[PDB]
Amino acid sequence: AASGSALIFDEEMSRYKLLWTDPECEIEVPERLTVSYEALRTHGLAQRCKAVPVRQATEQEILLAHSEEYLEAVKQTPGMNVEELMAFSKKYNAVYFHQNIYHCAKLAAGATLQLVDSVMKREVRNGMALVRPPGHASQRSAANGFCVFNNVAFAALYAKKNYNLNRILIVDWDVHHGQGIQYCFEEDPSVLYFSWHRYEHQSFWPNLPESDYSSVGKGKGSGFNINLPWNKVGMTNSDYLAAFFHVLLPVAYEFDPELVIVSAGFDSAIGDPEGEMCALPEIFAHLTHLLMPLAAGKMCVVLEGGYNLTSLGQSVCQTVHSLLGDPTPRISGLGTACDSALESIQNVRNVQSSYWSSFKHLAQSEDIVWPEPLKRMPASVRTVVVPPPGVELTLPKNCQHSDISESTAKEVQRIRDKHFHDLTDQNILRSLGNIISVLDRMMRSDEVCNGCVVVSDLSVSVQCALQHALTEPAERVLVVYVGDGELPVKTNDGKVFLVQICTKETEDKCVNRLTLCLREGESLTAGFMQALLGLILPVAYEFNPALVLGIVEETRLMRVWGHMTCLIQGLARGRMLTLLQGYDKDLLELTVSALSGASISPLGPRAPKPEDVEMMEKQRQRLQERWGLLRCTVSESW
Ligand SMILES: CC(O)(O)NCCCCNCCCN
Ligand SMILES: [K+]
Ligand SMILES: [K+]
Ligand SMILES: [Zn+2]
Repeated sequence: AASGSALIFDEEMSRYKLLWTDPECEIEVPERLTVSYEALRTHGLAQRCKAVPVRQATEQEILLAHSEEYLEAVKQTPGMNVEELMAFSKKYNAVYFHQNIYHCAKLAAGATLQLVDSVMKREVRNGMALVRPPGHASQRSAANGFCVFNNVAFAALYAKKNYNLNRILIVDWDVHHGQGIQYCFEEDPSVLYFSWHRYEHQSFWPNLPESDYSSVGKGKGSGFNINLPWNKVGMTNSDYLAAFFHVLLPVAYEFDPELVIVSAGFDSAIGDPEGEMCALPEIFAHLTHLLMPLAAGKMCVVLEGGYNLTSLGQSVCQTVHSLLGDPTPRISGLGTACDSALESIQNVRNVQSSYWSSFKHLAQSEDIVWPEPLKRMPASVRTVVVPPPGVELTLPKNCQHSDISESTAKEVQRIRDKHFHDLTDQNILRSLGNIISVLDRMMRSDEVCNGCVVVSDLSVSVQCALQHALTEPAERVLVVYVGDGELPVKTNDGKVFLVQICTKETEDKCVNRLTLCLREGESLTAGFMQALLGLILPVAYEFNPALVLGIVEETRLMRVWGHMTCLIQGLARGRMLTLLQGYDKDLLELTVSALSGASISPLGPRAPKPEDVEMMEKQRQRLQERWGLLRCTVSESW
């Protein structure tokens, strides 16, 4: 029942800085916080968040992750002059100290714990902490890489201790490895750590052998540490999404965390002098959105690095936009990950295959400039619902019921007289008026985002929805069909891609459709999730539709439909129209809940049928030449 997003920030954390010459550290500046908060303010995002004050982490809280000797050493730095601060700093790798940095480090850590408490007490759904100094390179007894104390390691240890959590996912999308987090939880199966990072075969900072893909954790932590090293610079949106679809998300949804903490370094964005990657700030809107169906949306985003002030501001805004539920921007030009990334991805999937059900089939044979991001205003009415006539339902506050116009009514009659001569059922005709009215508000107004219409006649309804969308004009339409039979849907001209979930086995011929025949049984949920993350989402993202048309025929859906409806809203700026054939109160409630941006209830835990995995890998083989985002291995060369 939680709502809102926390934003935790205090300008005191900009009141320490580098006091001597050091080209290595001169990029970590106070303005990183100032620019990020002001960017949120400029775009109206800070004003929509719940401002939670910072506090100091206590001594006892710092000792959750750090040694008494290191804390006592850092505690003396407020009393040091500049000569003494420089000599203290030289004891460590890539870090400077300042009279006020100990104070600020305790605020950065306390801010993080405030964020954890706000989310874990259900006072907000999610939130972000904008802090300095960053934390993820901090070690038990050493400052490292601009980090004094390990803010995110605190947050996980604090959440285990005070909320008795058994499963916490940490996602570190900073462009540097967070070695301090890895070390902290190396033997701990209760904390799953994922990091991608510029590595370049160990020649990039921090130059550690243990930052490679072979470090899977130790002891009973084996399999709960996932390193994805980037061995070339210039990684793009496609490389980052390939990493999510084929490594992080399959593991995350199987792990089923009770809390997600993001080590959010935006030095992984285009323009950054440390990362030298090419991902656009818009990608962070999707990295955030793809994780929101985990842990019922309980996500704590904690600022780490990010050194190009421009992409820093833009990427922070894209993240908070998604935390607030604003429509995600369309990502164009996606395709195959590059060969270096595909090598990295296939190596981590292979070493992790001992530990995760999604990868188990692999174990045996049988001046930089870029365009400014567009505005992301939320829709006035997010979701319009059309239940059968005379069905009054209690709707969430951002949902509304359907009122057919005069122009719309004339359109239905023109359509009737041209394509459905022998049709007079005055409520089929009502549904067609409803479909056209909802689509018009979705496509020709920032007024409505998405919608759900309950229908009876599937063929007429589908044909009217699709044909009307194609002349809006919606350049491309993704159709997602749960049911058997043939739809009045042509996939011959490249403007429609059809995903069909059915029960009868079918040979696919064209590469503009994906047909998934999943065995009924206790394994159906895991197979569907496997298909959704590894097949459906890669193709949908590469296809980049302008509208998503969901269709469920009246003829096992309840557990996965909410996750699909949430994740598929990463496409088409969230513009999804769902046609439900027949009235099912629970399915309609679940659909409306997911469409409106409500928290998605967790899946919990049963590994997929090997016959389903074989079916899905045959689909990947059949489709990945056309849709390269499906690839999770390096291609065979002639
Ligand atoms: C938070 C973080 O992970 O981004 N810290 C990165 C520390 C970079 C160390 N500088 C290496 C030398 C480059 N000239
Ligand atoms: K990282
Ligand atoms: K671990
Ligand atoms: Zn970094």
